Amino acid sequence: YENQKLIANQFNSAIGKIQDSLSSTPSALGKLQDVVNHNAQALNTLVKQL
Amino acid sequence: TDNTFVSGNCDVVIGIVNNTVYDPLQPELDSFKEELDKYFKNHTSP
Amino acid sequence: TDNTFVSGNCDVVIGIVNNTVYDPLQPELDSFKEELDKYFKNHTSP
Ligand SMILES: *[C@@H]1O[C@H](CO)[C@@H](O[C@@H]2O[C@H](CO)[C@@H](O[C@@H]3O[C@H](CO)[C@@H](O)[C@H](O)[C@@H]3O)[C@H](O)[C@H]2NC(C)=O)[C@H](O)[C@H]1NC(C)=O
Ligand SMILES: *[C@@H]1O[C@H](CO)[C@@H](O[C@@H]2O[C@H](CO)[C@@H](O)[C@H](O)[C@H]2NC(C)=O)[C@H](O)[C@H]1NC(C)=O
Ligand SMILES: *[C@@H]1O[C@H](CO)[C@@H](O)[C@H](O)[C@H]1NC(C)=O
Ligand SMILES: *[C@@H]1O[C@H](CO)[C@@H](O)[C@H](O)[C@H]1NC(C)=O
Repeated sequence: YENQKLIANQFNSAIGKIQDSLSSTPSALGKLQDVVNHNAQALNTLVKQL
Repeated sequence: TDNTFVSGNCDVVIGIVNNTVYDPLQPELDSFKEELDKYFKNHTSP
Repeated sequence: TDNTFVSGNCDVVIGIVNNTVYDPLQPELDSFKEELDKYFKNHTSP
């Protein structure tokens, strides 16, 4: 309470950097990028053996 | 005042309201002040 | 006193230092029990 103006200002500043850093590092979503890469490529080599 | 704890003045908390904090040591003491002031009236009676 | 609790004497703890403990009952007493001593002199002194 004695620091809520500071705490509310610091939280919104920290949550604003999430919107920038997610669209900065490319491999941030690499955890979800390779779950669709592995399934599509194994699908690709499945039809490549026909 | 034992259920609560204090910190600083009341000019910094947003949304603070006005109420009375009941000190429990006072009415045991202040009723004893009434007996003591009666005793001090008894002390100055003769 | 409301921030500290006691257990035994002060010779067995390694590294204990010397300081006083501000008892909050005393300002509620030394502003009022000493006020009785002034009321004692209301009749005894003259
Ligand atoms: C905190 O304060 C206390 C005071 O209560 C200090 O205790 C004092 O400790 C010294 C240690 O040398 C005592 O001196 C010795 O006393 C014995 C008798 O008990 C005597 O035979 C020796 O020749 C010597 O004079 C001193 O008496 C004692 N104070 C009291 C009132 O008994 C304690 O050392 C302090 N601690 C710190 C960390 O400052
Ligand atoms: C709680 O009580 C205090 C004590 O009166 C109020 O503080 C005063 O409020 C008046 C407004 O009516 C001001 O003119 C004074 O300058 C204030 N004094 C101080 C020392 O702050 C306070 O407003 C009350 N709280 C509420 C919510 O009414
Ligand atoms: C801390 O350790 C040093 C080195 O052993 C020693 O001289 C000192 O007395 C110790 N401090 C306390 C409070 O025991
Ligand atoms: C002494 O007692 C009288 C009444 O008993 C009182 O009016 C007076 O104020 C007292 N003296 C002091 C110094 O309080």
